[PDB]
Amino acid sequence: FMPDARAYWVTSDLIAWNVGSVCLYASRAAAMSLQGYDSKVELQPESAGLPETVTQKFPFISSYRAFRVPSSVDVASLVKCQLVVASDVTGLQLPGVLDDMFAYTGPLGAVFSEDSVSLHLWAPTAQGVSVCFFDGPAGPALETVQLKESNGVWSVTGPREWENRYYLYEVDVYHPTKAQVLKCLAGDPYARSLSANGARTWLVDINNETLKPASWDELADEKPKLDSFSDITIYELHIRDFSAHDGTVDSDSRGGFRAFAYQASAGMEHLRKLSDAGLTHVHLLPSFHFAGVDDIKSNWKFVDECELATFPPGSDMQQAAVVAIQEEDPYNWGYNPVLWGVPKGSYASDPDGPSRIIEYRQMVQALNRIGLRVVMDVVYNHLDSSGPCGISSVLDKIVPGYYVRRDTNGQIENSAAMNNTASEHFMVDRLIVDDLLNWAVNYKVDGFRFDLMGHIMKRTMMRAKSALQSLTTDAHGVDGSKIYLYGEGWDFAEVARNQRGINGSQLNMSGTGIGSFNDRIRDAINGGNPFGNPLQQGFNTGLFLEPNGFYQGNEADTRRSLATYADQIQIGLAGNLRDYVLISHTGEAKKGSEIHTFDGLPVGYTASPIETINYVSAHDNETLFDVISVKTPMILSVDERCRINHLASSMMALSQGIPFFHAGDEILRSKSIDRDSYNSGDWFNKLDFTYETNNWGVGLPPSEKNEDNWPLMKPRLENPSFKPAKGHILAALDSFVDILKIRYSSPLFRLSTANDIKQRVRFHNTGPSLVPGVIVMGIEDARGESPEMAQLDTNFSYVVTVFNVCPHEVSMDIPALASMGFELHPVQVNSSDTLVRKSAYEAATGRFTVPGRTVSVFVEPRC
Ligand SMILES: OC[C@H]1O[C@@H]2O[C@H]3[C@H](O)[C@@H](O)[C@@H](O[C@H]4[C@H](O)[C@@H](O)[C@@H](O[C@H]5[C@H](O)[C@@H](O)[C@@H](O[C@H]6[C@H](O)[C@@H](O)[C@@H](O[C@H]7[C@H](O)[C@@H](O)[C@@H](O[C@H]8[C@H](O)[C@@H](O)[C@@H](O[C@H]1[C@H](O)[C@H]2O)O[C@@H]8CO)O[C@@H]7CO)O[C@@H]6CO)O[C@@H]5CO)O[C@@H]4CO)O[C@@H]3CO
Ligand SMILES: [Ca+2]
Ligand SMILES: [Ca+2]
Repeated sequence: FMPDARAYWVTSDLIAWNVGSVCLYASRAAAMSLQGYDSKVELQPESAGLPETVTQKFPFISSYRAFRVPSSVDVASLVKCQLVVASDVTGLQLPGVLDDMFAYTGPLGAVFSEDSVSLHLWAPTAQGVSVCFFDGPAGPALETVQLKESNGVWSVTGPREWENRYYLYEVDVYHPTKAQVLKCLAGDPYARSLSANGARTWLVDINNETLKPASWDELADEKPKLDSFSDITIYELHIRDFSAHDGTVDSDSRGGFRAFAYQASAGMEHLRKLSDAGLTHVHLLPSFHFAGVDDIKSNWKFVDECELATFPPGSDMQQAAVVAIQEEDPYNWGYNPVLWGVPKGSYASDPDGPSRIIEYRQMVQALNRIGLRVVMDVVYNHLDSSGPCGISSVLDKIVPGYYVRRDTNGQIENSAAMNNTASEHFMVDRLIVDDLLNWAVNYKVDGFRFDLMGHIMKRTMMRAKSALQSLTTDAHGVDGSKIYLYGEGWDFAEVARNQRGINGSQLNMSGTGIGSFNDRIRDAINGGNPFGNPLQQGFNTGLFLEPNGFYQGNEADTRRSLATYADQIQIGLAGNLRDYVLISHTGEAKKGSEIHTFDGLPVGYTASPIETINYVSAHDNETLFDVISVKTPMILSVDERCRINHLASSMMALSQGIPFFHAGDEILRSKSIDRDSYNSGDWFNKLDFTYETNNWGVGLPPSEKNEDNWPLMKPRLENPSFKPAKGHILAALDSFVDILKIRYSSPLFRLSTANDIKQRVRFHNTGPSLVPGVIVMGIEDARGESPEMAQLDTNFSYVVTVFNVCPHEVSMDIPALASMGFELHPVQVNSSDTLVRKSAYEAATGRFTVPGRTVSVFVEPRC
């Protein structure tokens, strides 16, 4: 942990300290104790105070007294020393002055020219920097070359023959955690390729023809069309999960980038089916250089799946076997960033050499070719490691205390998980934007999901947006206008309430065109919340309608809560707009922002449907099938729960805004009720594209994150009636595909603006006498002569969707929709589901009849 540092050096000439004569002490050898200083200077207290530039950047110290540093002081020399200020003694946090004096916008990393190669490293506090060249990926150091410094930037220019060498920086710098000037070996923060485990940086030209698959430069011409961000659907997928169990893929490609180049596999046939039905984007879990998995496959440990398959469904033996090797197996979600700009070595066929670059590109190209754009899960909010030691620490090894956020005592913030980054610092902001550009241009990535976006400054998000949009096919080989951004706008810990500045929270990102996950519709549909009691029911898990026995109040309470969830869901169905007006369950008209969650938050908060990512499931927390298996009454058949799964995914698939699906939603995927399977190996994360199993009942999930819920898991996992058969899995997939086809059969499901939604979208089952467990959504198009709106749909003039979660058939009379030519959607008329085909419309009364646990879409044809 970093020492006590309650003072801030914010500008070349200002130090901030919240004390009630102050002196500055410096030691280039780090030889101070409490003595041992080489230099000292008195700081004259500032009358005016801290400049606006400082307080805007570091709001949390706006009350700190200001102390002026004499202009005769050699600040550039001092920031390379061990420093303390005395009143009481404490260290100083330097990011402010480092930015003020050494903000750098020139090239970083390697730059290639015809006859030379240059290296640039930002290390403003270092006393010395050299580059070490190695004999390949595993050989010894062959040569050391000193770099020269200019305003905090170290560089050297060498011959073009430096190309394809391996290197590391040797950085001599004071490390507060060790209270010593240490000589550290570090990779290039601007690395474009690495040896196994990033032990060395590969000095490769990312633009070289030999690193490009055939037709790579023309990929823009092959990319799937995207008319509007409102046409986006997203499928969230882990790279290893995808092919780890796919026997149709060669053993040598399974689990990595190459598996996507196998178009004839069950996995890729699965994705093509979804893609052909309308799915537009595949969101891949972290695929950059992260820690937690050895790049060297021959170091991997595996369990015997044939053996674990013989253990009882609710036994603790499976998780014991996995946990025993989980630190050295091939598996991890990958949320442990080391270097952002390089593909993960473990996902390549060979961690050394060009394969990781070539195969990543082959992956994007393959996905593009089957109609899918690629989204990267980016994790700019924190680092796997900090400190001077370890192969997993890079940034904080080179410029200690700068890239990571720290508290007012100088301790590193860990709220994100560990080693939070400080995007509010100039060079952190730059690195993030440079990285995004790297993936967009060098890998033609189509979009980005931002992990913990609330931990990132909004100005970083907005500049990245403008930088990405500026990319053109003629200048950069990619159309930046089609690149889509979204993230987790969660507001918590040290960044909450704009404490470190305007951050990327849900509320702050309203009106930015950048999406954020809608946790309101998620919890309203499933019930409860990721941290509450697992048995808390929701709109689609039996609240009021089908009590699961867990006491949740009298029926009056549960019915009221159900109606409340219904309101929240409907606001979400209309793009979760802050200004959309809904007739609430009380009969009162309310804007989306005036309808509140149980904890006082505005339900609707966006300025556009494209700012809303509607979801009911994701990689974190329980899968859709598992959450439903836990919250619904145990008496239900798996056949009924299968229909419940489909209702949930259909609520997303037919909502205004951007639907988000967790890989497996469509096939009843289970993790044996694992709520946090980040380290649960292939066993608990199994994706089965033979459709013979869904991975339910493969033992209690790892105790680390699940033990407290084991008692409720065991009875369900052991019950044969909870497990679906192939027939169920295939049925869910067929119905999922049909609902996707319906979304893309009419533009009406995908309105692009708030004005269009306010004008065309109406909910028909509202008020105090609303029918519980039913949502009716109508969407109008231009009809008759002199229409008050444009005509968007050539085939239909009106669409009505009925979500019926009641266990029984319902008849909804909508007089406003009488005397119209509604028919069940042609997709459902020809459905393999015999239930939905019993849906009906009655023109005389405008009565819609919809079977239990069914979503029926009715259309009014134009012809
Ligand atoms: O940062 C990673 C985190 O991101 C997401 O979480 C966000 C979530 O999606 C948002 O919706 C929102 O959460 C708000 C929530 O919906 C509100 O209801 C309320 O929550 C309060 C609870 O209702 C209340 O019960 C109490 O909860 C306590 C629990 O009862 C108690 O069990 C314990 O919880 C522990 C969890 O059981 C355990 O799983 C573990 O949680 C980790 C998760 O496993 C992991 O996935 C990740 O969390 C994600 C989350 O999945 C995303 O959806 O990290 C978690 C780290 O802990 O540990 C828990 C330890 O607490 O404790 C909790 C309370 O401490 O309190 C809460 C808070 O009032 O308000 C929420 C507002 O925060 O935002 C979150 C992120 O803020
Ligand atoms: Ca497609
Ligand atoms: Ca692991």
